[PDB]
Amino acid sequence: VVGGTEAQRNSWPSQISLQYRSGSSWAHTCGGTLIRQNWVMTAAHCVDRELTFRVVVGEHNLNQNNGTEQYVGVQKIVVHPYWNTDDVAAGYDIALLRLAQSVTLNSYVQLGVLPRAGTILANNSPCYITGWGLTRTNGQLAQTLQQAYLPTVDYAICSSSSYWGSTVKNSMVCAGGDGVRSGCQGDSGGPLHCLVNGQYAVHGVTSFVSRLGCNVTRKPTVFTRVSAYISWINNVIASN
Ligand SMILES: [Ca+2]
Repeated sequence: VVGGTEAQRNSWPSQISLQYRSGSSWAHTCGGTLIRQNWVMTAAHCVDRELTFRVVVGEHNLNQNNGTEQYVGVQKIVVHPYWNTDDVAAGYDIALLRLAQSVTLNSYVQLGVLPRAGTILANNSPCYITGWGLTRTNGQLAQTLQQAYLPTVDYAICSSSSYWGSTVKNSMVCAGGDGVRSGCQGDSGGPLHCLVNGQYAVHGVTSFVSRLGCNVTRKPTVFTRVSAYISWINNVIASN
């Protein structure tokens, strides 16, 4: 997250850290959202490689021990059937991970609330992006969870030539674009929390930013619109 601030230890309890085994150590690679005691929602392109993944909940400082973390393995990975590694602009960047064991809920670990299917936010709706991603284009990961105010930019505006144009589909959500704040590599798969009727709900899964940079004016961070996949998500958690 570029241009953000450190978040409160208990501000975003549904945020998780997806890490892969690097030799004999673990390295953070993406964010995600706990939607069930044993199910995590994240980005498909985050789990395209055949690596060994683990999920960390109750996490705040990636480098230190907060005394609130729970480490659990990933038993099964369910990528959306239409995902295409070579075409992130085609959409469908979403995946579900069944954890090896159910986690215990508390002040630091809670489930994220998903919006009703088909829900579309009005232009300039108040949302926040959170993550341990890069704090600068070509910089380094953050040590502590960061957050940044990132209002939405409706489809009509985001798909106009002055912004992302045709690269953006109606199955996506755009937020930010002020050239100062934005998501960055490492925030992918993480949530976009938006205030709706006095409650924060996860409306997006961080998907991509500009090849030319993370914080680029008129090039808002692009997210997978969660409300477009509610039926899919429910069918997976019920079957698998
Ligand atoms: Ca820690």
